[PDB]
Amino acid sequence: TRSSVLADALNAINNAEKTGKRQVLIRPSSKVIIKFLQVMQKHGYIGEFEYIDDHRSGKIVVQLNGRLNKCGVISPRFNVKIGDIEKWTANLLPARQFGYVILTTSAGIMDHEEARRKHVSGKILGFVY
Amino acid sequence: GKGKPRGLNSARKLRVHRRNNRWAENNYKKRLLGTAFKSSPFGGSSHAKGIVLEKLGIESKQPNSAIRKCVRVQLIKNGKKVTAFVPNDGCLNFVDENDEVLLAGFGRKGKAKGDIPGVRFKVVKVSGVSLLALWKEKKEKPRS
Amino acid sequence: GRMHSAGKGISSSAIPYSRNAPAWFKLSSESVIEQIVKYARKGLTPSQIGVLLRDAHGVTQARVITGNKIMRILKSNGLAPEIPEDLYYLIKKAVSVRKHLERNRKDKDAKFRLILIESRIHRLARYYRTVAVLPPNWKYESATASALVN
Amino acid sequence: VLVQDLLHPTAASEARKHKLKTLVQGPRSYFLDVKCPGCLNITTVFSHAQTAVTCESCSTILCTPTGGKAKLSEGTSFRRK
RNA sequence: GCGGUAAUUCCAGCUCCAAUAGCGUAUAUUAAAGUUGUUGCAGUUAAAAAGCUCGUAGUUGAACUUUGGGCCCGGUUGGCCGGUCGGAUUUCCAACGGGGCCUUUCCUUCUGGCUAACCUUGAGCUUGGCGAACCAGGACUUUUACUUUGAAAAAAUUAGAGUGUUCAAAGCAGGCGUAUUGCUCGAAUAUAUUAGCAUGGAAUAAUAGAAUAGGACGUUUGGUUCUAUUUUGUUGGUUUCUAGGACCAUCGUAAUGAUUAAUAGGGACGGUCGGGGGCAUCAGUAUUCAAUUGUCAGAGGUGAAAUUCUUGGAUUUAUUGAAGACUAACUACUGCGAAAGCAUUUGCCAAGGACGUUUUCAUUAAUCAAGAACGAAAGUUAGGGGAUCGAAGAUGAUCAGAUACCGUCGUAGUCUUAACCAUAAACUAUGCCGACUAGGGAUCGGGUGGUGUUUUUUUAAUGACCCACUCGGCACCUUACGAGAAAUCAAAGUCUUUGGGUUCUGGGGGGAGUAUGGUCGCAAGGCUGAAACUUAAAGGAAUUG
RNA sequence: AGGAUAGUGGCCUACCAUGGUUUCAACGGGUAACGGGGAAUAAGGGUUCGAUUCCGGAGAGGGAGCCUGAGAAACGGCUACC
Ligand SMILES: [Mg+2]
Ligand SMILES: [Mg+2]
Ligand SMILES: [Mg+2]
Ligand SMILES: [Mg+2]
Ligand SMILES: [Mg+2]
Ligand SMILES: [Mg+2]
Ligand SMILES: [Mg+2]
Ligand SMILES: [Mg+2]
Ligand SMILES: [Mg+2]
Ligand SMILES: [Mg+2]
Ligand SMILES: [Mg+2]
Ligand SMILES: [Mg+2]
Ligand SMILES: [Mg+2]
Ligand SMILES: [Mg+2]
Ligand SMILES: [Mg+2]
Ligand SMILES: [Mg+2]
Ligand SMILES: [Mg+2]
Ligand SMILES: [Mg+2]
Ligand SMILES: [Mg+2]
Ligand SMILES: [Mg+2]
Ligand SMILES: [Mg+2]
Ligand SMILES: [Mg+2]
Ligand SMILES: [Mg+2]
Ligand SMILES: [Mg+2]
Ligand SMILES: [Mg+2]
Ligand SMILES: [Mg+2]
Ligand SMILES: [Mg+2]
Ligand SMILES: [Mg+2]
Ligand SMILES: [Mg+2]
Ligand SMILES: [Mg+2]
Ligand SMILES: [Mg+2]
Ligand SMILES: [Mg+2]
Ligand SMILES: [Mg+2]
Ligand SMILES: [Mg+2]
Ligand SMILES: [Mg+2]
Repeated sequence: TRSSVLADALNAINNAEKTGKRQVLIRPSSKVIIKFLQVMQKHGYIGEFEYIDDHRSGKIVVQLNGRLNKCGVISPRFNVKIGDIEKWTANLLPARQFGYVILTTSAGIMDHEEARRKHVSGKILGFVY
Repeated sequence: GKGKPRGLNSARKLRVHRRNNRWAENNYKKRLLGTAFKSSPFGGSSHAKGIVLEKLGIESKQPNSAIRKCVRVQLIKNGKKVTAFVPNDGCLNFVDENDEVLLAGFGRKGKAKGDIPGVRFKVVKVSGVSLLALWKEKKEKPRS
Repeated sequence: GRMHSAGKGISSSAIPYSRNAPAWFKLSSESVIEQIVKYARKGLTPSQIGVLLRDAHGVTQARVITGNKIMRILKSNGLAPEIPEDLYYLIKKAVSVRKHLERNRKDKDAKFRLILIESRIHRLARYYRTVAVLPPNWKYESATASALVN
Repeated sequence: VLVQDLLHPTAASEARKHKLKTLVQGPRSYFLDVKCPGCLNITTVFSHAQTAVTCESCSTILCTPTGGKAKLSEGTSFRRK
C-alpha cells in the first residue's frame, strides 16, 4: 500500500515534467513534501505551489517551469555521515557544479551544500536536478 | 519494487539470500565443498609426480584424424591412475616405461583440452630432465 | 483493497468541510444526547443511531452537533456494550456460517469464507487487546461464541 | 492540455466529477423539509435515507428507501434545505 | 581452428615482433564479472512468478502538535582604501554561517554563598540590586534510534610532511659555523569500521503521557506516619514546639483534559446484481434396451471394404415403458467465483462483490518464512449405480510389417455417497499492494440528472429504451512520449537521469528433478534434493532463401 | 548452607525448586579454521587471503598427575600408562 507520500509526489512531478505539463496535483501533502518543494523553489526548479486545505491531509498544486529534469527519492532514508555526502553526490548527481542531494538533518531539511556549510549530516531523502 | 527488500532493517534477508544464491555459482561451490582436496586426482596441487605404466595412442576427436601419444601414470601420493599427454614431436621416445614423471595440468581448470578426449594433464619432466630441454637437445637423459 | 477479496471499490461517505454546521438546525446538543440515549436503551448500535438521527431527524453528525462521538456518549452514560460492535457482528456471522456448515457439510465455499471471517475476528481482537478495550486472556472460541453474542 | 488551472476549475466540471475526486470532497446529498397532508409538523428527511421514515404525528409513510435517493410518497410536499 | 602433395598455424632456415636479466608454463585467487547484482542482475517467449487463498518469525506502514515576524551582539568571507614597500588594517555597502532577547513561549529547579553583569552615583571610578558566569550538595528526573564534536582505538604496515640512502626501493636521519671551543631544525599529520564513553542538535522514524480522572498546579486547611540537629545543665529515657520526607482527605486555581476522519481498512444499513456455493425438487428431448405394431430384403459401417445383424423378419415406421447420464439451440472478445471451476425449473440455507450513504470504529493496514483450507482430469479404498462413450483386451481391415491411425465389440473407468491422492501448457507461460503517465468507443453491474421515447389508467409511480455523467469490473481499437533483443506492451512504461513496499524463483547445456537420506501417502506417487562425469556451444526473437 | 580456592561463582557437596537455550538459527556436523594487527586486488562498493618478523592464546610424541617456587600442571623438571 501507500508507504512514502514523498515518493508518489516526486513521481507525479517527474511524469508531469516528462510530459511537458506546467502544473501537477500532489496528494496527500506532507510537511516533508512542503519543505522539499521549498528547497526546490529556493533553487529555482519548480516555481510557486499552493496548499489546498481539505480537512483530511491536504493537496498541493505545483506550478512547473521546464528547469527540472529529475526530482527523485532515496528510499530507505539511509543514515549519512559527512563524507558519505560526497560519496552519494558522486553516485547520484550529474555533475559537481549543479544538482542537490537533499537530506533531513537535526537542523532541518536542506541541501548538501547548506549541510556542508552548517557542518551537520543526517538522513538522505532524495535529489533534484 | 524490484523484488529484493529495501528496508533499513532488512539486511539479514539479503545476507542469507546471497548465501543461497552463491551456492548457485560454480567456483564458490567447488571451493567450499572441497572437491579439489576430496577429488581431482591431485590434492588441489599445481603438479604431481607419478610412475609410468603404459604408453597409449589415443585417437583424436573429430573433425581431426591423429594419434596423440599419451601415457598412463600411477600417482605416488594417491595411487590414482591418470592419463597424461606428452607434448612434442617425438618426445614419447624419452618416457620408455617405469619412469618417474612430473605432471601438470594443461590450463583448462580440470577440463579436457582439445581433440584429446579424457586427458587433463601433461608431462613436464622425465627423471628430472625437462622434456623441453630433451627435445631441444640441451641435456640428455640419465642411464637409469 | 478489501483484504479478503480482490475488490477495489470506493464506496464511502464524503463528509463536509464545515465542522460547525448546518445553520438550519433543530434540536440542541442536550436534546440530541437524550435522543441517542433513548435509542440506545432500546438496543440500537451507534451505526443505527446515527442512521436514524440522520434520516428521521436532521443530524448531519453527532460529532459536530455535539462535541463527542456516539460511542463516547454511550460510554459516559453507561450504555457501552461488552464487546465492540464490528467484532460482535463478525462473531454473529461466523456463528451463522458454522451452524450452516453443520447442517451442510459439503459447503467448502462456506468453509473458506468462515476461515476468512475468523482471520478477521482475530485481527480485530488483536487490535482491541493491544489498545485495552478487550482484556488479555480474551480469546474467541465458537463454542462459547454462540452466546458471546448473548 | 499542458496548461490549466487546477485551483479554479469550472463548476460544470466539478459537478460532473465524482464527489471524492473533486478538489475538495463533499456530499452531493441534502435534506428536505417534508409536509404530510394534515398534520403540518414538518419533518426533516435525508435524501438517501435508508429508512422508511414516517412523521411523529402519524405513521403515514414519508419516504421509501432505494439503492440511492429515497422515493418520497405520492402525497407529500418537500423543500430542499 | 591448422594439417588430406602449392600448410601465412606442424619440423626447420631467414627475417620480423613483444617483454627483457628476465621470460614462459601449471595451480589458486583478484579485477574483468552489472556472469552474486546494497550500490547494481534477471524472471511473458532465452534459466527462473509457488496452482489458489488464508496466515505465524520478519520487512514495510496515511496526515496532524512552534510556524512566522522582529530587535540586538559579535565571528568567516569578501570590498574601495593599499593610508605598508607582490604583504595588511580598520570605519563601509553584501553573502555566509552562531548566540541571546521579545512576540500568549518555564527554555526543570530547592537550600546557600562570589551576589553577578548590581535601583547599586560618592562631586565625573563610589559606602548598599535578582544564586551559577565560580562551586557545593539535593527534589527530581519518558525511553530509544540518528547525526555533529571529542576522547579512545599499541607499534609496525597504509596514505602522507620534511630530508642525500650518489638516484631509487629504503632509512629517520641530518644541517650550519671562524670546523680552533661548537650551534641547531627534527623524528610531523591523517585514516583506523562496528560495540562501548562523553558532548551539541533535535528534523526524520519509533515510544509514553490527563478519559469508569486513584490527573496537574498550591499561597490554603485538618490529619496519619517516618527522620531529626541546635539548645534547654550535663550521659541517657520521656516529651512540646520546631525543621524536613512521604501519604490520605477538602477548599481553592485552572479556555480543566479525547487530533483528523486518509479517492487506507473493518463494520452496519439500503435497493440491487450474479451460469458464486450447498441441499432438496422439476422439466427436456436424445441414447440404449424392452414390449406391442406394420411392411419387407437387405441394413450397417468406409476413401473402398470386411468383421457384425438379417424370412427365427434385421434396418425402418408408429405407440408406450424403464434406466442412467447430460443441460443443446438462446451462448456473446457477456457474467459470478481465491483459483480449480460454475449454464434446465422451483424452494430453502447461509455467503459475497460493486454501488449509494452528511452511518459507525478509528490505523485496526500491505506483503508474507513456518503453518493451514480449497485444489480439473486421471488414479486408489469401499458401497451403490452402471444408459452412453470407452486406457486394457478381442477382432475386421490397411500395411513390407501395424498387437497404430480407420471399423465393430468391449471390461476398468466415466455418475454418485463416504474417504484418499494434491498433481497439470493448474497459462495472462506476466506475483500481491499502491501512485502517476495518451487518446477512442462499446459493453456488464450500481447510482445521479434530463419538461427526453414508449407501455399502462390520454395521464400516473414503475418497468424497458435514448442522451449526458459517474464508481467499479471483463475486455477491445489506435499511437508510441516511453520501454523492449525483438516478437510486442497502457503495462512488459514512470529503470545507468539506475531506490514506492513486499514474498518467491534462476545463474551455460547435459547428467537430473536422476541417486541417496528424510517426510507425507493404502498405493500410484508427491515434497525436499546432490555428486561423479561430460560438453562449446544449447537456447530466444527476427531475416532472406 | 557448607566445603574448596588467592579469591567470585554448581567450582564441588547436601537439601529444595524446575528451570535455561532456540527460525533474531539453539544443539549438532564440517573447516584443506589459532585469532587479530594486517596482505593482494580494488573508480566507488566489495571479493579473497592472513602457518609466517608485532600482540594475544595453545602445545612440547599422546594422555594424565605432581614437586619446587612469587610464579609452572614446566616438559632442554620429575612420576606413571600408551
Ligand atoms: Mg525503512
Ligand atoms: Mg567443433
Ligand atoms: Mg492480505
Ligand atoms: Mg483503491
Ligand atoms: Mg599460431
Ligand atoms: Mg616458423
Ligand atoms: Mg567494478
Ligand atoms: Mg544475467
Ligand atoms: Mg521452451
Ligand atoms: Mg522458460
Ligand atoms: Mg500464476
Ligand atoms: Mg513498524
Ligand atoms: Mg547507542
Ligand atoms: Mg474514510
Ligand atoms: Mg447489504
Ligand atoms: Mg444456485
Ligand atoms: Mg420390423
Ligand atoms: Mg438449456
Ligand atoms: Mg449473464
Ligand atoms: Mg508444478
Ligand atoms: Mg507456472
Ligand atoms: Mg499498477
Ligand atoms: Mg453504467
Ligand atoms: Mg466503464
Ligand atoms: Mg466483469
Ligand atoms: Mg553463472
Ligand atoms: Mg545450470
Ligand atoms: Mg557460596
Ligand atoms: Mg548454590
Ligand atoms: Mg588446524
Ligand atoms: Mg596447517
Ligand atoms: Mg606450556
Ligand atoms: Mg616430532
Ligand atoms: Mg608436561
Ligand atoms: Mg628440546
